[PDB]
Amino acid sequence: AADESERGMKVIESRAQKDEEKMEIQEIQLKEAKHIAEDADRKYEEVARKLVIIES
Amino acid sequence: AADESERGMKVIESRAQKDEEKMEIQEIQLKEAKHIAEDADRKYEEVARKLVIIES
Amino acid sequence: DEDETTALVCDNGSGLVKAGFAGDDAPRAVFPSIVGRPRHQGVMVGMGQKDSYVGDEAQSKRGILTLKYPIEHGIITNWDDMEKIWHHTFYNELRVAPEEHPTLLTEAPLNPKANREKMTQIMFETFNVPAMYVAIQAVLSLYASGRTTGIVLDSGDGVTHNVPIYEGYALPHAIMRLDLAGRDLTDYLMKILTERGYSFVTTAEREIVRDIKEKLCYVALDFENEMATAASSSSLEKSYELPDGQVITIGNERFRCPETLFQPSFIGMESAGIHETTYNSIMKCDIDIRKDLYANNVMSGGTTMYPGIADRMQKEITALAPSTMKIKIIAPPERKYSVWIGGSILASLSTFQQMWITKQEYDEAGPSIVHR
Amino acid sequence: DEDETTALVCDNGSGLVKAGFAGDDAPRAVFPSIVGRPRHQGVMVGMGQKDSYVGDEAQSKRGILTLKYPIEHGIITNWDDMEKIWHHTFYNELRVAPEEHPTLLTEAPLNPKANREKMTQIMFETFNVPAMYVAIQAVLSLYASGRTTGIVLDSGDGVTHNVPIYEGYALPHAIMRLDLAGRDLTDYLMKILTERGYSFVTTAEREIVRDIKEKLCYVALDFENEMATAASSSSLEKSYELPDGQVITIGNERFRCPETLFQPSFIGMESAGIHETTYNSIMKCDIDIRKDLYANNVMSGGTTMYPGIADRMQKEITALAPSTMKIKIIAPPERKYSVWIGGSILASLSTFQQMWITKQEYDEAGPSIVHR
Amino acid sequence: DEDETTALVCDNGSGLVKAGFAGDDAPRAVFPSIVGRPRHQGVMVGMGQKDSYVGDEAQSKRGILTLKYPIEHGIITNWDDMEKIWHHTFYNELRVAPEEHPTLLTEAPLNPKANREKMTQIMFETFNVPAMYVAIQAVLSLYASGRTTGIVLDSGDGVTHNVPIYEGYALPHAIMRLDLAGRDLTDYLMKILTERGYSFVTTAEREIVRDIKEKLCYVALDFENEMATAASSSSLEKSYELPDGQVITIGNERFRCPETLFQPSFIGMESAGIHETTYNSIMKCDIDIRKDLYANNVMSGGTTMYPGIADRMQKEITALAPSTMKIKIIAPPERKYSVWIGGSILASLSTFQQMWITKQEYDEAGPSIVHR
Repeated sequence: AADESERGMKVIESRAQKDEEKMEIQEIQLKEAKHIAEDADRKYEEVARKLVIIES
Repeated sequence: AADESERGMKVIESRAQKDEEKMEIQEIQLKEAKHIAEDADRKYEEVARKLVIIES
Repeated sequence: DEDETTALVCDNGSGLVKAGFAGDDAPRAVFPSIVGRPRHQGVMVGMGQKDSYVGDEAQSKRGILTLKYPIEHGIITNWDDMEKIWHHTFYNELRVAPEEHPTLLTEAPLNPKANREKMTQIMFETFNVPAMYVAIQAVLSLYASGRTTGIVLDSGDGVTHNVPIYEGYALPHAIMRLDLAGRDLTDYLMKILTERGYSFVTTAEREIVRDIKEKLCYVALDFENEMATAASSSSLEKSYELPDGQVITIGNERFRCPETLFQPSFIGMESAGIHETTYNSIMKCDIDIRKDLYANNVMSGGTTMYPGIADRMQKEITALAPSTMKIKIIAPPERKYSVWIGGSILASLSTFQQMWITKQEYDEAGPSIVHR
Repeated sequence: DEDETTALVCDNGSGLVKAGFAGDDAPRAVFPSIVGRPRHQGVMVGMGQKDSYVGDEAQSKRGILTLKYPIEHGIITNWDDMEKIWHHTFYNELRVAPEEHPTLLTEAPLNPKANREKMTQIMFETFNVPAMYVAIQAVLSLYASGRTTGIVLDSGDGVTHNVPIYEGYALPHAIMRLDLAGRDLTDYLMKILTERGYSFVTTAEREIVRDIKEKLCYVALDFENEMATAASSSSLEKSYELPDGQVITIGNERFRCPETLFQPSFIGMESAGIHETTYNSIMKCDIDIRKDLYANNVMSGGTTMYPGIADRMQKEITALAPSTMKIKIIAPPERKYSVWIGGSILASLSTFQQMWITKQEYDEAGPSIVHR
Repeated sequence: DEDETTALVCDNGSGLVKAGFAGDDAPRAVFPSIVGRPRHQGVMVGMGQKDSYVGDEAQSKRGILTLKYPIEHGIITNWDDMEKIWHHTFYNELRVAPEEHPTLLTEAPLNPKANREKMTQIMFETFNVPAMYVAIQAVLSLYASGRTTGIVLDSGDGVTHNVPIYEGYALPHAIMRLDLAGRDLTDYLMKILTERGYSFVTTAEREIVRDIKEKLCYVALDFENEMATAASSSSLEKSYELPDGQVITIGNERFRCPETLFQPSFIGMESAGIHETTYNSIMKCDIDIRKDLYANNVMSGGTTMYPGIADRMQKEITALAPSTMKIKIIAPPERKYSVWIGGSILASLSTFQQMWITKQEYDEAGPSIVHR
């Protein structure tokens, strides 16, 4: 019973590492994607306000 | 040795589930964040082109 | 409606006042926190002799007046001149009569007990407001970001603060104050820009260095290999056109200015910087609450608006915090009004009615009543 | 079913309450035996003013409350605060109304006559339970291991005991109490771990030393040449990852902590240790019953769960007992709930119905009735 | 004379080193326990490039160096920087060559075995002293007050301790350490004095708050009706003249600072205070020795010098101790050097010669020899 439970432990620990790495790479790609979404959505409100003032 | 390795198995399987869920919720939040970043990056390339013509 | 419409929210700052009605999404009134006193006798065409000037008329006419700032570093230092800014806010800016409006005011982090009692004395006894309430600024900022536990890095015009808050109670012994903010930051840009070979000679040159700081300044992550980048000279440069043609270029200094917030040594300050201070606040708090504070670094204040401030802070504290920890730097877009918006929410709220200090409480308990 | 379903079993401890329904295999409710009283006036968001807190809400909110333990060393010391823990158990934890449930309670080994009468007074007169019964703890532990004669080494959070039982009657004059248990043991680990060059500084560092003790601590047999082993430095070491990354390593101290149970001298205790005390209990009993007690050393309690406790005890008493004797140390896996399980069995039993003290017995005989 | 003259006594503290010759009545050398490392390359006029600075030259030149404290809370934390402070002590401060002087050193209450062996390794192997000896600090303080059994409340710059000693052996399991001392106390005064409406802005303002604490601070007995007294405003106030004219007044806060030692809650500390801790040490000791400890509360350390500390402690423990007991709080005048003086006495003593660890003992037994 012990040897079968050690083997299963090893396999689920390896899957848990393999997925924990995937989360961290997405979680980081996203602080990036959200930050470029926000740097983009500021530049505009300055350019669109700049548009409405130079149209006026 | 068997009871400690069963307990550790249970705890790492529980962490593996808990993190697999976190990845899926970030991975989905991101198709959303990247898509809003792109719906954003088209309309101020349009509004800034509209700006440069009404500034000219 | 009696007071649903009627609650006022006045956030008193070192540089700006933010004011308006509880309910609104943003301040109806924003203006400098100055009180000008004319250096000479005379008049403007069509007006009478004016003893005093406040806000923008004091800024615009600064050449003939002696300008004074009532709030030094977030604390009210001159009460004669503050009652003047309040008067202006109610009567001219919001054009309301105060004696029928409940007024939510804000104070600073370790505001002396005696001050909270004094502005209550002036609110009730010289403005005769029905009821009032003083909220702590970081606490309204947090709450406006939905939560109740977190640590706010708050940074405006004269002060920076770190106020760790747990289930609403700001933690007195863990609060840190750093007297370097947006005011200090405009004057440093000034010098690195004259030092770029320029001259901000007339007052129309002075004022706009501040508009350069706001529009073009950045907080780079890896400020190290950003200077290095500056040198290879990429299309990193940025030219601004002055009141006239005089196109001034700012490439590099653009980020050397907010690197002052992480390195106070850029300005002859020996104090620690923003990120270390976030952290030190945190290793001054209870142990069990430190995972909470780390996942809830809420930013508020005009000077925390520099783009990429959050990414630099993100990486600044990850790399100081134990790896077992989750770091999370929340920086909302409306952050230059977080404080105010948190007050608008709170004061328009359904449950806040029972915390308003009324003239009944006051006339019966003395200023002590609101002091808590 | 009337009461087959309906019997409650509440085991009151120095650290934990274990509670649930007779019939179940394990306690439905397990929680700290604290009652917190707020040090300041104020509220949590959305709740009202609370006068008191019990169990985990008292632990979680410990920074604003004064925590108090009603049971000192297994004996109820504060009856106002105990009625509070019972109230919480029935109404919030098990969510039952007590006035229709028979309640089996437990008491400690030489529990003063007057207490057994007082908790009966409170069970029947303030909770209005239909019927109740007080079992002695070691006696339920034994019985849950099937037998009726044996000696229980019982060890939990504030007390250790040896209760020799013969055909069900616990032997008053042979019972030994040693006031050093799991609570004492967590605080000693604490010091040998700070002494390993560490700091359990915030409250999130304090609490988890106890989770280190539970997960990684051992009772080595031949604790002598285990220290010797430590030195050659084998892969005996064990690193635990803290709330954050901060991987702490514990090699050796891992077993220096339960060696405290055999050597009280590790902690400035002059009393004898667990194994000697097992033995002394035994040479205080009748002669003809000593072979029985020796082949039936039943262990129960959270602190007897340290792996290899049984092997060390096995060899500890073989080598003190006359060689003509059979030694036998029974340590079941569910032992942190033996006491409770013994109560669940007994109270769900077919023959126990005729020992329940009913309100009829009480209203007619006074607290004396159940006291026996 | 060989060594009658020749024995050195070095007391290593968290804030100060006290040093001199066994025989003298007071330390020949007292100086900060810092090691400064220059932040920039350059020189003073007439000197060469200096890699390091120690004691007062590190304090005086602090603006261009990074200051570091080798002893954190009484324990040596950096051994590179400590060997630097020792070097300075022998060669510059006492101007002796160490290789012909026996050296009595002191260590802290539960100083890790390994440290006592390490400073022995450095004393004998890098300084080549003839012989040395490490005394425990509370133990030298007691002995300098004539006696051998008592309990010392020892309080300096980074730690407070209670060390119950019986016929010379300090009692390991009854010792209590409270990490709040004179350093913590100067920083709290700082805030209650800026909070009185002041500014300790330049470094010449910072340093002198500590000289205010030493000269004007008090420990009032009945700290309750001393605040009450403050309010009626008696001639309790006290103005100090700064480096310049700037006469600062301190009336009240004067005693609010040492009330921190009885109430750690003044500074966000949740630990118990000095008097309770004296007591708890005492109800952790053997029963038969508790009358002795109570009649012999010896005080030592810079922070126990606040006038009226002894009267407050006198009444603090009388009212916690059983009335059958005799309380007695000994606080001598030289107490800021008790530790040192106890070493001077002991090491100049006629009978101590046979406990000196000699290089013969060391070269033959390893660091283990002195470790005891």
